[PDB]
Amino acid sequence: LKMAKSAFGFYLARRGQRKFPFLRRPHIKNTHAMNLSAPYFWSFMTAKSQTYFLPEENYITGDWTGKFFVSKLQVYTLQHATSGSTVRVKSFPSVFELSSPSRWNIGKELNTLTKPRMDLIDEQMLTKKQRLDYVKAGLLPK
Amino acid sequence: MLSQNVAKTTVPSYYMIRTNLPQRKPQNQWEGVYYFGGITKRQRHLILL
Amino acid sequence: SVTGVFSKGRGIGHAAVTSILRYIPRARVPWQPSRFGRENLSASDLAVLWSRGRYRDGPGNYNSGYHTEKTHVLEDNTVTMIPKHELEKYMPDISIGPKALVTPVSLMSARNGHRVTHDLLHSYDPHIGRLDKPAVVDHDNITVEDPNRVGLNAATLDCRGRIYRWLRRGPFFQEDHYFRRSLRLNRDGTVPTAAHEAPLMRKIVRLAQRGHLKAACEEYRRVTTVPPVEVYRALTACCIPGGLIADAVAIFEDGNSKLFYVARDGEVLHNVMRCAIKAKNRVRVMWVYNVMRGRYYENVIVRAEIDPIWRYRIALLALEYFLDHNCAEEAGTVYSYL
Amino acid sequence: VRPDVPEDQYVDSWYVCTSMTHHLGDYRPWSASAPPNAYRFRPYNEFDAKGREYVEYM
Amino acid sequence: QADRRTRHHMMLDGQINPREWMNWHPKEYQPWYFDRHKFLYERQQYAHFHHLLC
Amino acid sequence: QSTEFEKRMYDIRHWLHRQTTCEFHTIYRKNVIHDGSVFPTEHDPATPTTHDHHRMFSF
Amino acid sequence: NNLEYKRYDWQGWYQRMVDVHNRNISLRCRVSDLKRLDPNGVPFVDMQT
Amino acid sequence: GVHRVGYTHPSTLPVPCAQRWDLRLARARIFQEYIEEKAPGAWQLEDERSMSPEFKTFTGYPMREMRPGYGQNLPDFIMKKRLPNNTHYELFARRDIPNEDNAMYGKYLYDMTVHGTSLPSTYRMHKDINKAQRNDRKLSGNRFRVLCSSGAKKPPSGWEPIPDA
Amino acid sequence: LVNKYRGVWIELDMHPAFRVALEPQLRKLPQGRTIPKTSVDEVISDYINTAHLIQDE
Amino acid sequence: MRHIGQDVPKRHTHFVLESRLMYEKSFRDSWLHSVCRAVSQIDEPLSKTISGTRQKMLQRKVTCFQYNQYGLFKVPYYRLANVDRYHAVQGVPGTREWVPYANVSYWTMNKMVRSGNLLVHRVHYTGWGTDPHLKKGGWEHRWNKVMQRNALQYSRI
RNA sequence: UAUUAUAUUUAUUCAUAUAAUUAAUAGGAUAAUAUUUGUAGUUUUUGAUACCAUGAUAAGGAUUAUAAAUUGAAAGUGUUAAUAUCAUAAUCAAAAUUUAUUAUUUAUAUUAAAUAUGUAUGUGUAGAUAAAAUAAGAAAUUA
Repeated sequence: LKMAKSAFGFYLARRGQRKFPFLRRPHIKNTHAMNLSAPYFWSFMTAKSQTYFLPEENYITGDWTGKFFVSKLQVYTLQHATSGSTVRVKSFPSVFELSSPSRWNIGKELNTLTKPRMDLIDEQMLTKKQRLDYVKAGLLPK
Repeated sequence: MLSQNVAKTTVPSYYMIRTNLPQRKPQNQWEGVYYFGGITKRQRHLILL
Repeated sequence: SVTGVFSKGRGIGHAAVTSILRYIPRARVPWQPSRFGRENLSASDLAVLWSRGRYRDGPGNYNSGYHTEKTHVLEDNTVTMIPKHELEKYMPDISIGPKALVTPVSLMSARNGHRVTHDLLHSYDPHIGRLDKPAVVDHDNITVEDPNRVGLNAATLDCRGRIYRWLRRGPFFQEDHYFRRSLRLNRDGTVPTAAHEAPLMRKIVRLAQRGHLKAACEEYRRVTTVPPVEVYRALTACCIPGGLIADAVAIFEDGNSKLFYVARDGEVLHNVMRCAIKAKNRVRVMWVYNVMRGRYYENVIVRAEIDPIWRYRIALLALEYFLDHNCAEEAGTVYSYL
Repeated sequence: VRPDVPEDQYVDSWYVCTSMTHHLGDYRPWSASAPPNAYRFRPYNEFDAKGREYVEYM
Repeated sequence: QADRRTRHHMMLDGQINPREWMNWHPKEYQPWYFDRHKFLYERQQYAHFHHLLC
Repeated sequence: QSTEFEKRMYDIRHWLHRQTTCEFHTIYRKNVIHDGSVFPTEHDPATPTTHDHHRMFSF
Repeated sequence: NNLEYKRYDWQGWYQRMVDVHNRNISLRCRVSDLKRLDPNGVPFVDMQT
Repeated sequence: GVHRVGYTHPSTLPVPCAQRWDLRLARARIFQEYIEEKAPGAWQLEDERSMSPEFKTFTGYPMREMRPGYGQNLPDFIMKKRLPNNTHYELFARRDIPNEDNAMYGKYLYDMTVHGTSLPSTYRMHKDINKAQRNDRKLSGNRFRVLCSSGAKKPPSGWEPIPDA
Repeated sequence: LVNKYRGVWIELDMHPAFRVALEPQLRKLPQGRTIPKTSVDEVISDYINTAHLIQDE
Repeated sequence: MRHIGQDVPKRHTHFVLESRLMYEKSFRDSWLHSVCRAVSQIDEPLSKTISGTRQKMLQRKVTCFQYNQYGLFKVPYYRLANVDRYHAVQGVPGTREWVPYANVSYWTMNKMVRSGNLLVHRVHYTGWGTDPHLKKGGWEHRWNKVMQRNALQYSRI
């Protein structure tokens, strides 16, 4: 686009505020994940039928040497609190370790737990223009 | 050595990059597909023997 | 002076050959005569070129799982590889093993010709995954590391010509070339009868002899290698009482000319002739006498001829059918050959 | 802008915002697309496009 | 490393450079076979006499 | 049905015109035999095939 | 096909794709031509059948 | 009304007659029809836009299932689902490669058959002609990037390259 | 060729009296596309024992 | 690689082969994945032959197998890349920049119509078109008419 | 002057891109015989790249018109055909808003299928701004 956050900003145009077909997006920017939906907790941003098998960042399918980080698509379960191990999510910027485990997390994916869009923004990545802009929209004071 | 192996490509030029000419023969439509039905000299000698 | 990606390579032919070969030049590619392809890479450098070249299922990727490196710097942040032993405490390992990627041969057509399930497509012909030695698809050690470099890699050096060959692949490609790259007639002149098909062939012959036709046929549906001639003998024999000329003719044709003419044996022809009798088929009697007569191609090239005593027994059965069925012209024809 | 002649003689050109005739300019007038002396060049001088179909349905 | 026999050269020393692939008619690239063992008059240098050969 | 005419019809597949092809629809009368031993018109059985025998993957 | 997929590497698998797309086999039958007599002397299918 | 689906044998009635659920069973046997049993009776909806000719799009066949709880996730869906084997996805796959000649044959094979040599791309021969000429008028701008450097850093027993001027 | 015999075809040119009379012998010998695993001694021993009484060179 | 002897002008044009072999692997694992999903999800008893306890152990085994199916392609067909073969332009399916029948994008396909590379027929820009279906009921109507002919018309045996 | 009308209506809270190796041909049954069953000469070049690397198709109404007629144009808007010589950045799922060039659902009933947006009740409410004479229905101050 304008400021290439990725190497694909080098490659993809914006098309303004291009209106999109309902649920057809080349970039799945799950900007709604950490949405507390009180009576809809085991439903909102979760698997549909309660009696489903687990997703597949949940079983070592082969003879791995290991991995650097899990996805958010692997549910949080008893082994994610008691085992107290390292479970990492590729969130902005590099990775996010779930090292303060709790039991309420048990059952959902880690999407409802890894904040997609942070309330703290580092002006260390923003431009001399973006900072004034975030002041404009009310994010950083000035 | 052989005559009919004449140049069907031109001197590698810039008229390839600058012009729309076709770098390959347009496929014919009324041409069959080339199959093999044919007996060799030895093979015909065998049947005659 | 030079900035080069590959340091060193390897020769394809060895010095018991090259030291006599070099004395004639090779007429090389005009625009780039020296062609340092994939075959010439080292073992390690080509393990690199094979590890990478896939999206998340080439182990070249730090978080692909079969990756070798333990450290990866993410924009000046280091992440280190959580191994399987730390991981299994929350990602309980289910690893069936090397047999869990190789589907049965009875699911090839359902899986569109394939048997493997690898990221890397496994062509069964030689000329596609051929690295230096022709790529043999060994379905017993198909790893994710992929040592044999037989895979139809995605983004490797010299991958474009083979990806084009794969897309220009034939209609029946995996099945035909997988069949023929195995299961060939041995120089002893004999048909390929194997070890693991003998018990299944026993199942088939016993069931068909008992007369359980569809049962024997559902079992024949599992004939992967070739059956010995007696299996067709029984699978046609069962048809006699019910008069299943159609099922019988098809049982014949499946080995006749399709399986190295195993089915071209006098007693199988005798069974199918009996079915022609009990189905009352003047034209099928003559078709079976026709396969009996054979032609040069079978009778000489594939050498699937019939013993003259069996020729005679089948001819007497044909005459006994026909002159009992008043078919004077065709009976006289068979007696003309007599 | 093109002869008054049964439109099925023209073909809309490709790439050219025009319309050319499949037979290369050789024309047959409206009265070749009708019976002799056909009233309004009707297929049968009885009824129009919807009169024919419905006489037929009845 | 690189020389006037390696670097891509149209002209070399006042006339054309034969070494560079890109200074040649494609009719020279055609497949052809050696003649020197045949009869002298049957060779590629007596091309204009192939129609007259006995 | 005259297989010889059909032979004459099939090789229009080649002398057809430019950028024009042909799909042949053939609707030809046939004979399929119904038969006693193998496809029996017997009574219902004693044990009834309820809805359980036609569940998913029961096919 | 006889334009372009008649002849080269793609001829094979396009013939596959074509004939598989057309693999349907429609069977129409006349119930009045089921209204026949079984050689048992019984009408093969009566009004109740 | 909340009515119990009842079905009396052809034996209880004082006239036997083939009953319709038994006929349903015979048909789901003959044509291997899955009988979904959770099918509630209050949901016999038909797609009016498709079944009712008082809309512009009367189709006559229920062009879809009026059932909001739908998705490919369901096995009843997966049962009656046309698979992408031999579909346009395959045709596109096997004919839509960036260069079309590489779908009819191999470029080297075609070259060695019609010409002699195996020719480069038009783009490559562009680069090579520019090499031929921008190394004719001038030199000393190049670089030596190779696939394998062992033979350049290590020439053969002879081959002492020429120093230019 | 996929199906060629790949070996020299020793034509068995016996008469339809002896191809029946010598049956247990040749049943252990190589017939058409069939070579039993019998022992060369067994076959040679039978050939030395029986073949003398055979009145046909 | 490393930009030495590039034969094509778009280094990204390797992604089209990459995608077509993505499609191949999708066709290869498609049947297996669909039957795996069916059996792992089936709740009402499969049959009178497999039921209950055997059903739970079998379901879990085939789920273990669907998971062990390494190389499996379970990314939905609407989620794969969709790129023009010619100038390597990507097009988001469902929006004007994607010609469906030629598998090209607004850009390359616009180039190929304003030059003579495709044979199309220019029709009016504001109307509906020549097809009576596309005139009748919009776009879902032609969708319906297409599925009706490719699937719904066969009185399937 | 005549060959003839804009002062009306409906409008404004607007956002989405990612985890490097593009260099080649290789036919298998119903075909009168190739183990060519399993076709093995490494290492002399360099552009479309993270980088200069010409061209070529949009948006934009203000006076060629009334009858059998359309209220959308060439001045070119990212990907394209000759300038080389810093670096591999390219979707196979799950993704990080600063980007002018955007029509949001408004108080009887509110989460079931690849998951699908939890924020902003407030006198229809500053300033400047949007659209349209086309199956809808509009009427009077030409340069």
